[PDB]
Amino acid sequence: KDANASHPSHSAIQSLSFHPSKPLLLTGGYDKTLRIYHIDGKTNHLVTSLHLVGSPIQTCTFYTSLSNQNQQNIFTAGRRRYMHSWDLSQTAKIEKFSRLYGHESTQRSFENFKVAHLQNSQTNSVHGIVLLQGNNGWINILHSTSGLWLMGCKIEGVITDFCIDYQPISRGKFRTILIAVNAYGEVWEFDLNKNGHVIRRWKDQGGVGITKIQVGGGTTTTCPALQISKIKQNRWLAVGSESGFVNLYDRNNAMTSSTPTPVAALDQLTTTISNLQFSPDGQILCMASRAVKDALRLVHLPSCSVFSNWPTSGTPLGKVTSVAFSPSGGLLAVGNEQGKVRLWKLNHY
Amino acid sequence: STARPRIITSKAPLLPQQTTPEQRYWRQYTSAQLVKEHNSVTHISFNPQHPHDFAVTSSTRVQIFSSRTRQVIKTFSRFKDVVYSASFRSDGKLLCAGDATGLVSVYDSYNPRTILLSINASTHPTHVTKFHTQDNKILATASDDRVTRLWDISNAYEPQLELTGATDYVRTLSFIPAAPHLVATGSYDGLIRLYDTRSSGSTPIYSLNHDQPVENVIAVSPTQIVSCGGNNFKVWDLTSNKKLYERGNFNKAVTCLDYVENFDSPMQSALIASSLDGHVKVFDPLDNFQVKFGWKFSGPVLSCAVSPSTAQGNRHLVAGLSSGLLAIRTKKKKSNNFQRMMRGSEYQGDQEHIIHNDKVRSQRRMRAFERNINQFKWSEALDNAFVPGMAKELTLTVLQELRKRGKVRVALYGRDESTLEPLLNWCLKGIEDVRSASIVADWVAVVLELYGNTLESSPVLQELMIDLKTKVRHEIHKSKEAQRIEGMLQLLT
Amino acid sequence: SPVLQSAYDPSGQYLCYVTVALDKQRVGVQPTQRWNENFLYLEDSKLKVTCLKWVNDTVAIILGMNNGEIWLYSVLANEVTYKFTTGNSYEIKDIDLMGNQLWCIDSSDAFYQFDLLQFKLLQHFRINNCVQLNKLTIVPAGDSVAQLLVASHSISLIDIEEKKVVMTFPGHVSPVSTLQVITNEFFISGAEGDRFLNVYDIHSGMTKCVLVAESDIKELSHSGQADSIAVTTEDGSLEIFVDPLVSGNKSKKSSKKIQIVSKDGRKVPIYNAFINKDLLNVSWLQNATMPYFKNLQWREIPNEYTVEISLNWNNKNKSADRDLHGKDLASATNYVEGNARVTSGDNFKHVTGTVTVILSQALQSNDHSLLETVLNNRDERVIRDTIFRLKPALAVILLERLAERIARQTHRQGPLNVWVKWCLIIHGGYLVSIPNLMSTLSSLHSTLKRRSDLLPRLLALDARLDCTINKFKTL
Amino acid sequence: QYKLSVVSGGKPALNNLSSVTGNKNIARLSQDQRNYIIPFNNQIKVYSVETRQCVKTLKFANNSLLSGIFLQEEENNESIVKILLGDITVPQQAHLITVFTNNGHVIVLNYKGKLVESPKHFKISLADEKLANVFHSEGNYRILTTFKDNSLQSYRLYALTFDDAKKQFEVAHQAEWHNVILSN
Amino acid sequence: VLSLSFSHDGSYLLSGGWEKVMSLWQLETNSQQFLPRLNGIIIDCQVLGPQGNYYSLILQMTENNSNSDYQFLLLNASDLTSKLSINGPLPVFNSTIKHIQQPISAMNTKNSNSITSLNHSKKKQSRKLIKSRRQDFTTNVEINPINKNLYFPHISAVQIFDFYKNEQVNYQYLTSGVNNSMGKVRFELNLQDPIITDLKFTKDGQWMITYEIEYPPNDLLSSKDLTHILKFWTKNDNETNWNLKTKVINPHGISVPITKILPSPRSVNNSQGCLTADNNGGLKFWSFDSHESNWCLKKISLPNFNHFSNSVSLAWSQDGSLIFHGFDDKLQILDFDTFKKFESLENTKTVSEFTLDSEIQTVKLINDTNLIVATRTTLNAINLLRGQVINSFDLYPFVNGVYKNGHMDRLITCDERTGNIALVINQQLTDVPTINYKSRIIIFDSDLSTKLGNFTHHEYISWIGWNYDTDFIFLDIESTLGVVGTXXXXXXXXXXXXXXND
RNA sequence: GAAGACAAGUGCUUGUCGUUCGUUAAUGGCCU
Repeated sequence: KDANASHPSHSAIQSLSFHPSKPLLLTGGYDKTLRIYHIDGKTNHLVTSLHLVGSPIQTCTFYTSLSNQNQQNIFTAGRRRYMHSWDLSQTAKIEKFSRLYGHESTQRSFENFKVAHLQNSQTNSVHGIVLLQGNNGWINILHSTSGLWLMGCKIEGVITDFCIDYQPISRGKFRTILIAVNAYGEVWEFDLNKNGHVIRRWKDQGGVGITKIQVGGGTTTTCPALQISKIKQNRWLAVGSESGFVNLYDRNNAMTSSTPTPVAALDQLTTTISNLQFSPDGQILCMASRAVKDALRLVHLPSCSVFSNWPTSGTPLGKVTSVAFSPSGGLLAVGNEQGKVRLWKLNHY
Repeated sequence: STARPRIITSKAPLLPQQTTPEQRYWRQYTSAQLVKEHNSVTHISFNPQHPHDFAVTSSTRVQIFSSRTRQVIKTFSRFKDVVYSASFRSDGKLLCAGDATGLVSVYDSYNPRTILLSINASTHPTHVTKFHTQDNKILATASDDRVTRLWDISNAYEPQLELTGATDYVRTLSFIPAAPHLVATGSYDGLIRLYDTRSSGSTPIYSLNHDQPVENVIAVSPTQIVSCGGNNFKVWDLTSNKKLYERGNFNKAVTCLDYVENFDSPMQSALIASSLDGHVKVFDPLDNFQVKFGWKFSGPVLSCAVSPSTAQGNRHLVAGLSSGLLAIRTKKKKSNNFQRMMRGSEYQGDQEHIIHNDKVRSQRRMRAFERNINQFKWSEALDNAFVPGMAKELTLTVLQELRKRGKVRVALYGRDESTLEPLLNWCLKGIEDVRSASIVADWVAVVLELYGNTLESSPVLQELMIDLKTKVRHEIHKSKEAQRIEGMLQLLT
Repeated sequence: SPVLQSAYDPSGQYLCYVTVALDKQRVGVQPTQRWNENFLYLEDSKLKVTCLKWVNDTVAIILGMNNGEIWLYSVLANEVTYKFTTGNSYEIKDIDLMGNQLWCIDSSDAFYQFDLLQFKLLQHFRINNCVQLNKLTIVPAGDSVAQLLVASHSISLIDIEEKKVVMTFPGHVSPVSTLQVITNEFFISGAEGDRFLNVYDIHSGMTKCVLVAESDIKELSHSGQADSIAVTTEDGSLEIFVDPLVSGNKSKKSSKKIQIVSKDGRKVPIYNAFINKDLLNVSWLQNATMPYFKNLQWREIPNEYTVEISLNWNNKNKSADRDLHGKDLASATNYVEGNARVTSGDNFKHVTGTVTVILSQALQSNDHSLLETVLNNRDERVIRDTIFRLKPALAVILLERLAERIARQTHRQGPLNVWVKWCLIIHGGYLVSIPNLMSTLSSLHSTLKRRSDLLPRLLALDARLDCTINKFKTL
Repeated sequence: QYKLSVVSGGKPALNNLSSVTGNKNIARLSQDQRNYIIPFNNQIKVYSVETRQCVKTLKFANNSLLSGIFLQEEENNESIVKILLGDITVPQQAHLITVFTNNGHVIVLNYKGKLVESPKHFKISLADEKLANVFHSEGNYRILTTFKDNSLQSYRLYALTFDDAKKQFEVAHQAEWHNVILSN
Repeated sequence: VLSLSFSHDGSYLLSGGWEKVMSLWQLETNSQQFLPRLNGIIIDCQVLGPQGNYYSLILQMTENNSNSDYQFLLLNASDLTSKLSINGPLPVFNSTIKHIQQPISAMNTKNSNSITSLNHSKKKQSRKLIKSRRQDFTTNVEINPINKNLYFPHISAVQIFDFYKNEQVNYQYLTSGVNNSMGKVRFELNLQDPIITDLKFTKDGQWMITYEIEYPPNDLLSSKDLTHILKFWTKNDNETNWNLKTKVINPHGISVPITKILPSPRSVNNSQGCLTADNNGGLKFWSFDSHESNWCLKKISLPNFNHFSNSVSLAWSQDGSLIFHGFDDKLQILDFDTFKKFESLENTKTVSEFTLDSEIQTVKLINDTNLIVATRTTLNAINLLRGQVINSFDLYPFVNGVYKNGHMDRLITCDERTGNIALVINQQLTDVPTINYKSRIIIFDSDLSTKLGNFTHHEYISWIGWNYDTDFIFLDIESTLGVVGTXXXXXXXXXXXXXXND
């Protein structure tokens, strides 16, 4: 049963994200609303429903801090200079990060952002950060509870997307890694634990008009960790395109040659890739296009075989704009443009 | 943290006769066009229902102007001799016209070719033909025959009632809103008659004396009528049977009057009156009929009327002169798939649980001087004060808020001779006012202890300094002689 | 509904509730008397809670299962202490408990007997001629647990010892939802999806009365000694009964009825209300899965009563640091003048070829284009004579129309200043006779005062000009 | 008939008798960052951080031990030097406040609850010189005071231990400096 | 630069200065981000959150030259909103009270101290409490008569405070100053803001009136005069901000102080009027018109005297009949209907002109009957029915020159239901007087028939009014306020705390 | 006014003083 049937939505669903420990879904789009749906098999009712005024909401993420496991902030932003941060009872606690402590001149908008953990390594204290995008190559890093501008990370070219590896070093210690993407297809590897230096560069084989990268097989921003020992290095890397091409990289072998051959070039879609998310176990690769209706395709891993039975023709999707997996139960939530978040269950899990 | 306060502009203690808020509404009427007619225009009345048209009498002609185009829509011309008054009914469909041959010829408006009903009234010339405000089928005309006849236009061949007793020349009658039976009828001898048409009617109930010949009579409230007669005009209270007010604030004899109520204005109820001087003054019954605003037209004004409250368009104040002129013044008044991908913008948070708005209101755009003082560019803020396209108020508000905030010298240390000449060319104008001369006294004296040494090298400043010597000594001579009266004035106190 | 299965402890201070959480049923206990983040997560996706029961020395609840075994949950730590495992694997449809003995229903119709003390299956046990069974409750004869009641659309009174069905009761068309022993004679049967409760008699084997709710009956509770029966209705309402066992007497309608309608106007569903003697407890779901409660005293309460709750349906957000608009609550508020009137204390109020008659004419009426035709005259012999043949009452009104033109036009007090003096010269004797000169000549006195205060400042500027001017001319 | 009393408090009692320290703030946020604790000149206030209001005041007029120390009228000399959050006595028992005075006195207080009118007082020995600053590491305590034999004040560094007895505190002389202008 | 503080990381540096701005230096790229204005200068910056969560900081409020006025401010690091600001109630005394030394800036002003001028002031400031007895340290305070908030005219502002909740509810600026437009820096610190000197309410409580004086900059041609600006303000009961309707530039002409103000009671014009007495002794009757939304002068009374009495006080008769006016050594009784002397056909020597022994400090009336007058030397009590004094009290030993003139008025108020309280102050010394004072509250009724109660406070007392809850309120040097007035249960306990490597 | 201390200049002179006794001007500016 649907995720929006108990309370429907108006604008095209833009971003979904489940809760890493709780049962929740966060639907929000251009409707200037946040809606939180508790999820069952039978009924999916509103927990609450926040309406911001004046800010379309293009990406939404829950964020449970790695230290406290009691903060549970909700970071949401759009095509504005600011970024609201709703905390988790009639009165809501909503902070807004209006100001960049260095410079507003690079980034004029916060329309794409990902929220990652980070370790200090002078102190063994873990806080979150907010990763942004910017003018031409700038990825800015705001401290997730203070709004302090930490570190600026430029790349050559034009950024289209980025994603965040995690490398565990020992027990209690790990370093996080940026993976920025030039539009032409050059992958940068910044590391955020020490101050931002390149680790390595490698061009994707081919890949001219590239939209999105997301890594997977371990802890990502969609299927994150709970304690520091849960943080695991990822294993699959997928690179979108504007011509359907997804390129899968085995992260064990591709970190050697620094111009690596991808494993299999997935080309089953016919349009611009817009959502690449993995299963939390790292066995399934969604790939979706916001251009043509009914365009979600699942890719099995490691066999790189697209599943053939689902989705059928009569599987109601719409123009898929926002895909999300559960962390725990194996559920699958797929947005649309109509507003209806239609929910599935991978019956293996 | 606090928001930045806007710099508050200097407001002097108020010189007398400020722009009162009723003088802001009645001065909106501009773009006065003057239409020549062939003879004196006698009565002007507006269509009540959709008020976009008003009839205007003339010599043998009733014209119909429009609201928005302000030109003649239709023209009634089938009359034999001069037609005096053209009212509309309260329905708005069907208008009257009383002639000099004594016939009132009532027919539908917007149709000048069908004289629907030609009431042969008295053989004396009928001046005033009006419709009843309450009952829409009873007409009442007057005549030069000194009898007013209430015509029921089911029967255009007999007057329903002959209403009489008048001594001399009834040339106005008007009905009263609370009573459909009661009729105010004004003779020319004085002596406003009040009739009950459900009675015998040949005698009045009670009369109202107007010591001079009363020319126009208009009911204003359900309890009050207004005698517009001779030099003054007087109001009257019916249940009191006694006058309440009198305003003899005119010069020559009145001609017309008009009352309108509950319209888009700071003044609720308006009472305008013609004075046969071109002089239409506007009065109000809420404020004890005090004078509020006045126009002056070229020749003497006979007929004047205003668009009603239900106008919902550009208003009109139409006044008609004796010399053939109408004078009108007015208060004027992508793709589909792209819109389906972004349709949330018009939602405005209706059925969600919590509404939260952080967005601060866009304030007024900060001026070029205020932007400089906020960013401490003081020497440039003073140079930004003397722009020719800038009000004389704001330049004073610079110099107070540059004197109050910093000292005046810091904006002045770097000034060369060429940057100094826009200052004094304002200061030569600045001391002549009383509103700035206590402040420009500071700004001149700080120059002279600063730049008197340069002033020997610059003969161009010296001519401004000799001109400043004269005008200040002139402003002595004002301030001396105006002091001389105040010491003199205390004898008479 | 989100709450699948809910049940109160005896004496009504807690309830367990069982809800789904991402295809894994969780159970959780809240308090009701005046949260609890702790929960028991069921590990498998497939095993589901089927019947639920408390225990009156840790406070434990008992979980009947889909699995074939009975979980036993202590509430203090989220741990399941021991498992009562039927060797066969069918779902357990009903669970029951009094004292050390436990009793449950296999979906293959098999009775079972467990000890809480001894932790042991007493008897695998089936009986004839009851082919489907889904609700079992034991009679409270005393310490003697014997002759227990089981039902599915028809009730059988069945002994333990002779292990046969003694009394056979007529029942419903639906399977029975609620089956509870009120008194040692009387007990309730209630069906699924029916508006009809029965009150039967154990010894007689008859129906005494029936009870009728206005919609379908979902959950049942009853007071101590058969005084009050509070029926949770599927529409969401508590149709209660007052003295149902006392003497049209065949069917008894509901005495008092309880709804909950929120403050915005929505109807809130009620599930599983508890009643004790003279104290009623409501529950409802405030958020999607959080239950809130309310104790209320119900014999005070009228026959129909809607508990009204403030829900933040359209509540605009009040940040405590934030003002009602825009700024902070600790920010200073600025001096904003705006539309102030600015007045001085000097501004008083509320305390022979001549041009005479034309000037006198434009003062009777107020006329401004006609005054300015007069004031172009500048010969002082005209200025002397025109004021002289003027009514003295008109001269006072003339001075007011002077100072208005003097104030609003600065250069104008050059030529007009002679035309103010002779007004004061000729009509000075009349001007003593008016009682309030300061009131009437206020605008005159205000304009002449503001010129008077510039006298020390302008004479100060004279010297500092003539410092320089006497200097730079010579050298 | 008539009575006099004291209703509203005054200053927030900043550390200006030091006038040497550039970190003058005495107030501390709690462990659970829900409430904020300021010693006024007349009382000690606990403001809730979310609801922005006072959730409890601790007047010195109520307790005899508080009024014997701070509400003394002949000497207004003693003042709150620094609040510490935890129990100095017992490891991690909650809702306790330990308060260090200007002259060697220690008061143990209770926010979030009714004030027990018998605090665990511990007058610090060797406080000839007046107490100026106290601070703590994890279970290790030091003391800064103002000592004097130029008109400048020399600072002496000490240390604290507990449970030799209850009232006793071993004071160790960690360091000393001869005269100080800005200790920070 | 007043205080610096690193974060817990060490990559950010807070600042603090006479400029009223917290600047957050990045040490990596040397940019900065800063809150512009924070209600006075900032003494000590402090970051408190272990994650870098809260900025907490101390404020001086340098507008007061007579008192350290500390506002503890705390912020969220994220939004930089003022969250849970805490501030004691802030009076303004007549002089620098007690040992308070203004913070250090670059150049010595009357708002700050230099380095070289630091110790030369502190040595001098002790002598003003040793050489002189002239020190008063008095505070003008007015009580809101419908909301019982306690407004303090902190200079060019009002701290709206209430003592029941013990909390500041507002801080409104009341003058076109230079206040939030700019933090004053070292040459600009000589420019002091305009000073609210009088602040009264009408008995309605819907109107608040404001008298202030704007000052010129020094070294200008017009640095000699002083604009006396009067302001008449409104608010509803619902709103806590005030709104201005009539600003008045220069009552009684230019450069004339209007130092004493009494509002009108409900009897005369529903308490919508105020009176202003000059140093010359002129009386104007400002009041509120109805058809206009604004104030005018209904009645004036302007004498021109050869001398200037800077000590005036006046009292109103509760019927609305007549106005008591006090000039130096001399009372006046004015018929309100004429603004002239009370001319009597009786000629029973009930003269409007009285002749007192010393300059009047207060004029107070208990009822229509009594009238209590404090001169510079003495206190007297004169009935209205017979014009003969009842009780004499020589306040000459307690008050010789202890007060600048006029400031006695704020100490002595009259509860209209019970009676009077005067407020007598001693300094006490052993063996040069000490810094410590001692104030005694004495209760009076029916033009000082009896002493109802002598209350001896151990510190100083600077102001008394009587709250309309039949009680007197007083300040103190330490800004304190005082009132002179008449199995399952064990299963419940364990679930209370429990719910809330390999 | 004095003492104290320090610096410069060539024992002396000038200068300063986070001291005491006594009298009443570092290119440095206000967020989003």
